[PDB]
Amino acid sequence: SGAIYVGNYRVVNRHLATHNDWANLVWEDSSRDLLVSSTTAQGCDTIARCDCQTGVYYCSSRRKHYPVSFSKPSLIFVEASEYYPARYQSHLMLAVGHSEPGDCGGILRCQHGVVGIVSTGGNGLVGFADVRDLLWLDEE
Ligand SMILES: CNS(=O)(=O)c1cccc(C)c1F
Ligand SMILES: [Zn+2]
Repeated sequence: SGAIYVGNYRVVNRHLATHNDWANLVWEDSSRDLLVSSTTAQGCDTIARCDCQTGVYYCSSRRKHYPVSFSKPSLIFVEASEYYPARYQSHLMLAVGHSEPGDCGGILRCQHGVVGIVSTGGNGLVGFADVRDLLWLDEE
């Protein structure tokens, strides 16, 4: 579990969005595993605007933050998980590291701020759903 809280937006994995998220929907994309809902209180996070490929992610299934190198946002085919079939997922970055289903929503951060959230796992890789191209997250 986990979310990004930027301005009056809550960014979650689409597969973990709640009824309240869907009832207060701003934007969702299944191909990207992302959903954004509206918030009453303003949030503590800053979104990275950059092409970094080094950063740090939180792994709940280790209670640990790991430094990683990651691929740029890409169209990947993802093997079946507990929450999704084997399918192509867009705007996905891969790193070598530990990810189980409950790790989804962990933040990946670089020197410029939040890069994305854990979205895929397995075979010793961790995938992150990029959010850095979402420029409207920064206004309105
Ligand atoms: C098919 N590629 S993608 O994974 O959807 C993607 C990644 C990065 C930037 C863009 C605009 C994009 F289309
Ligand atoms: Zn950066």
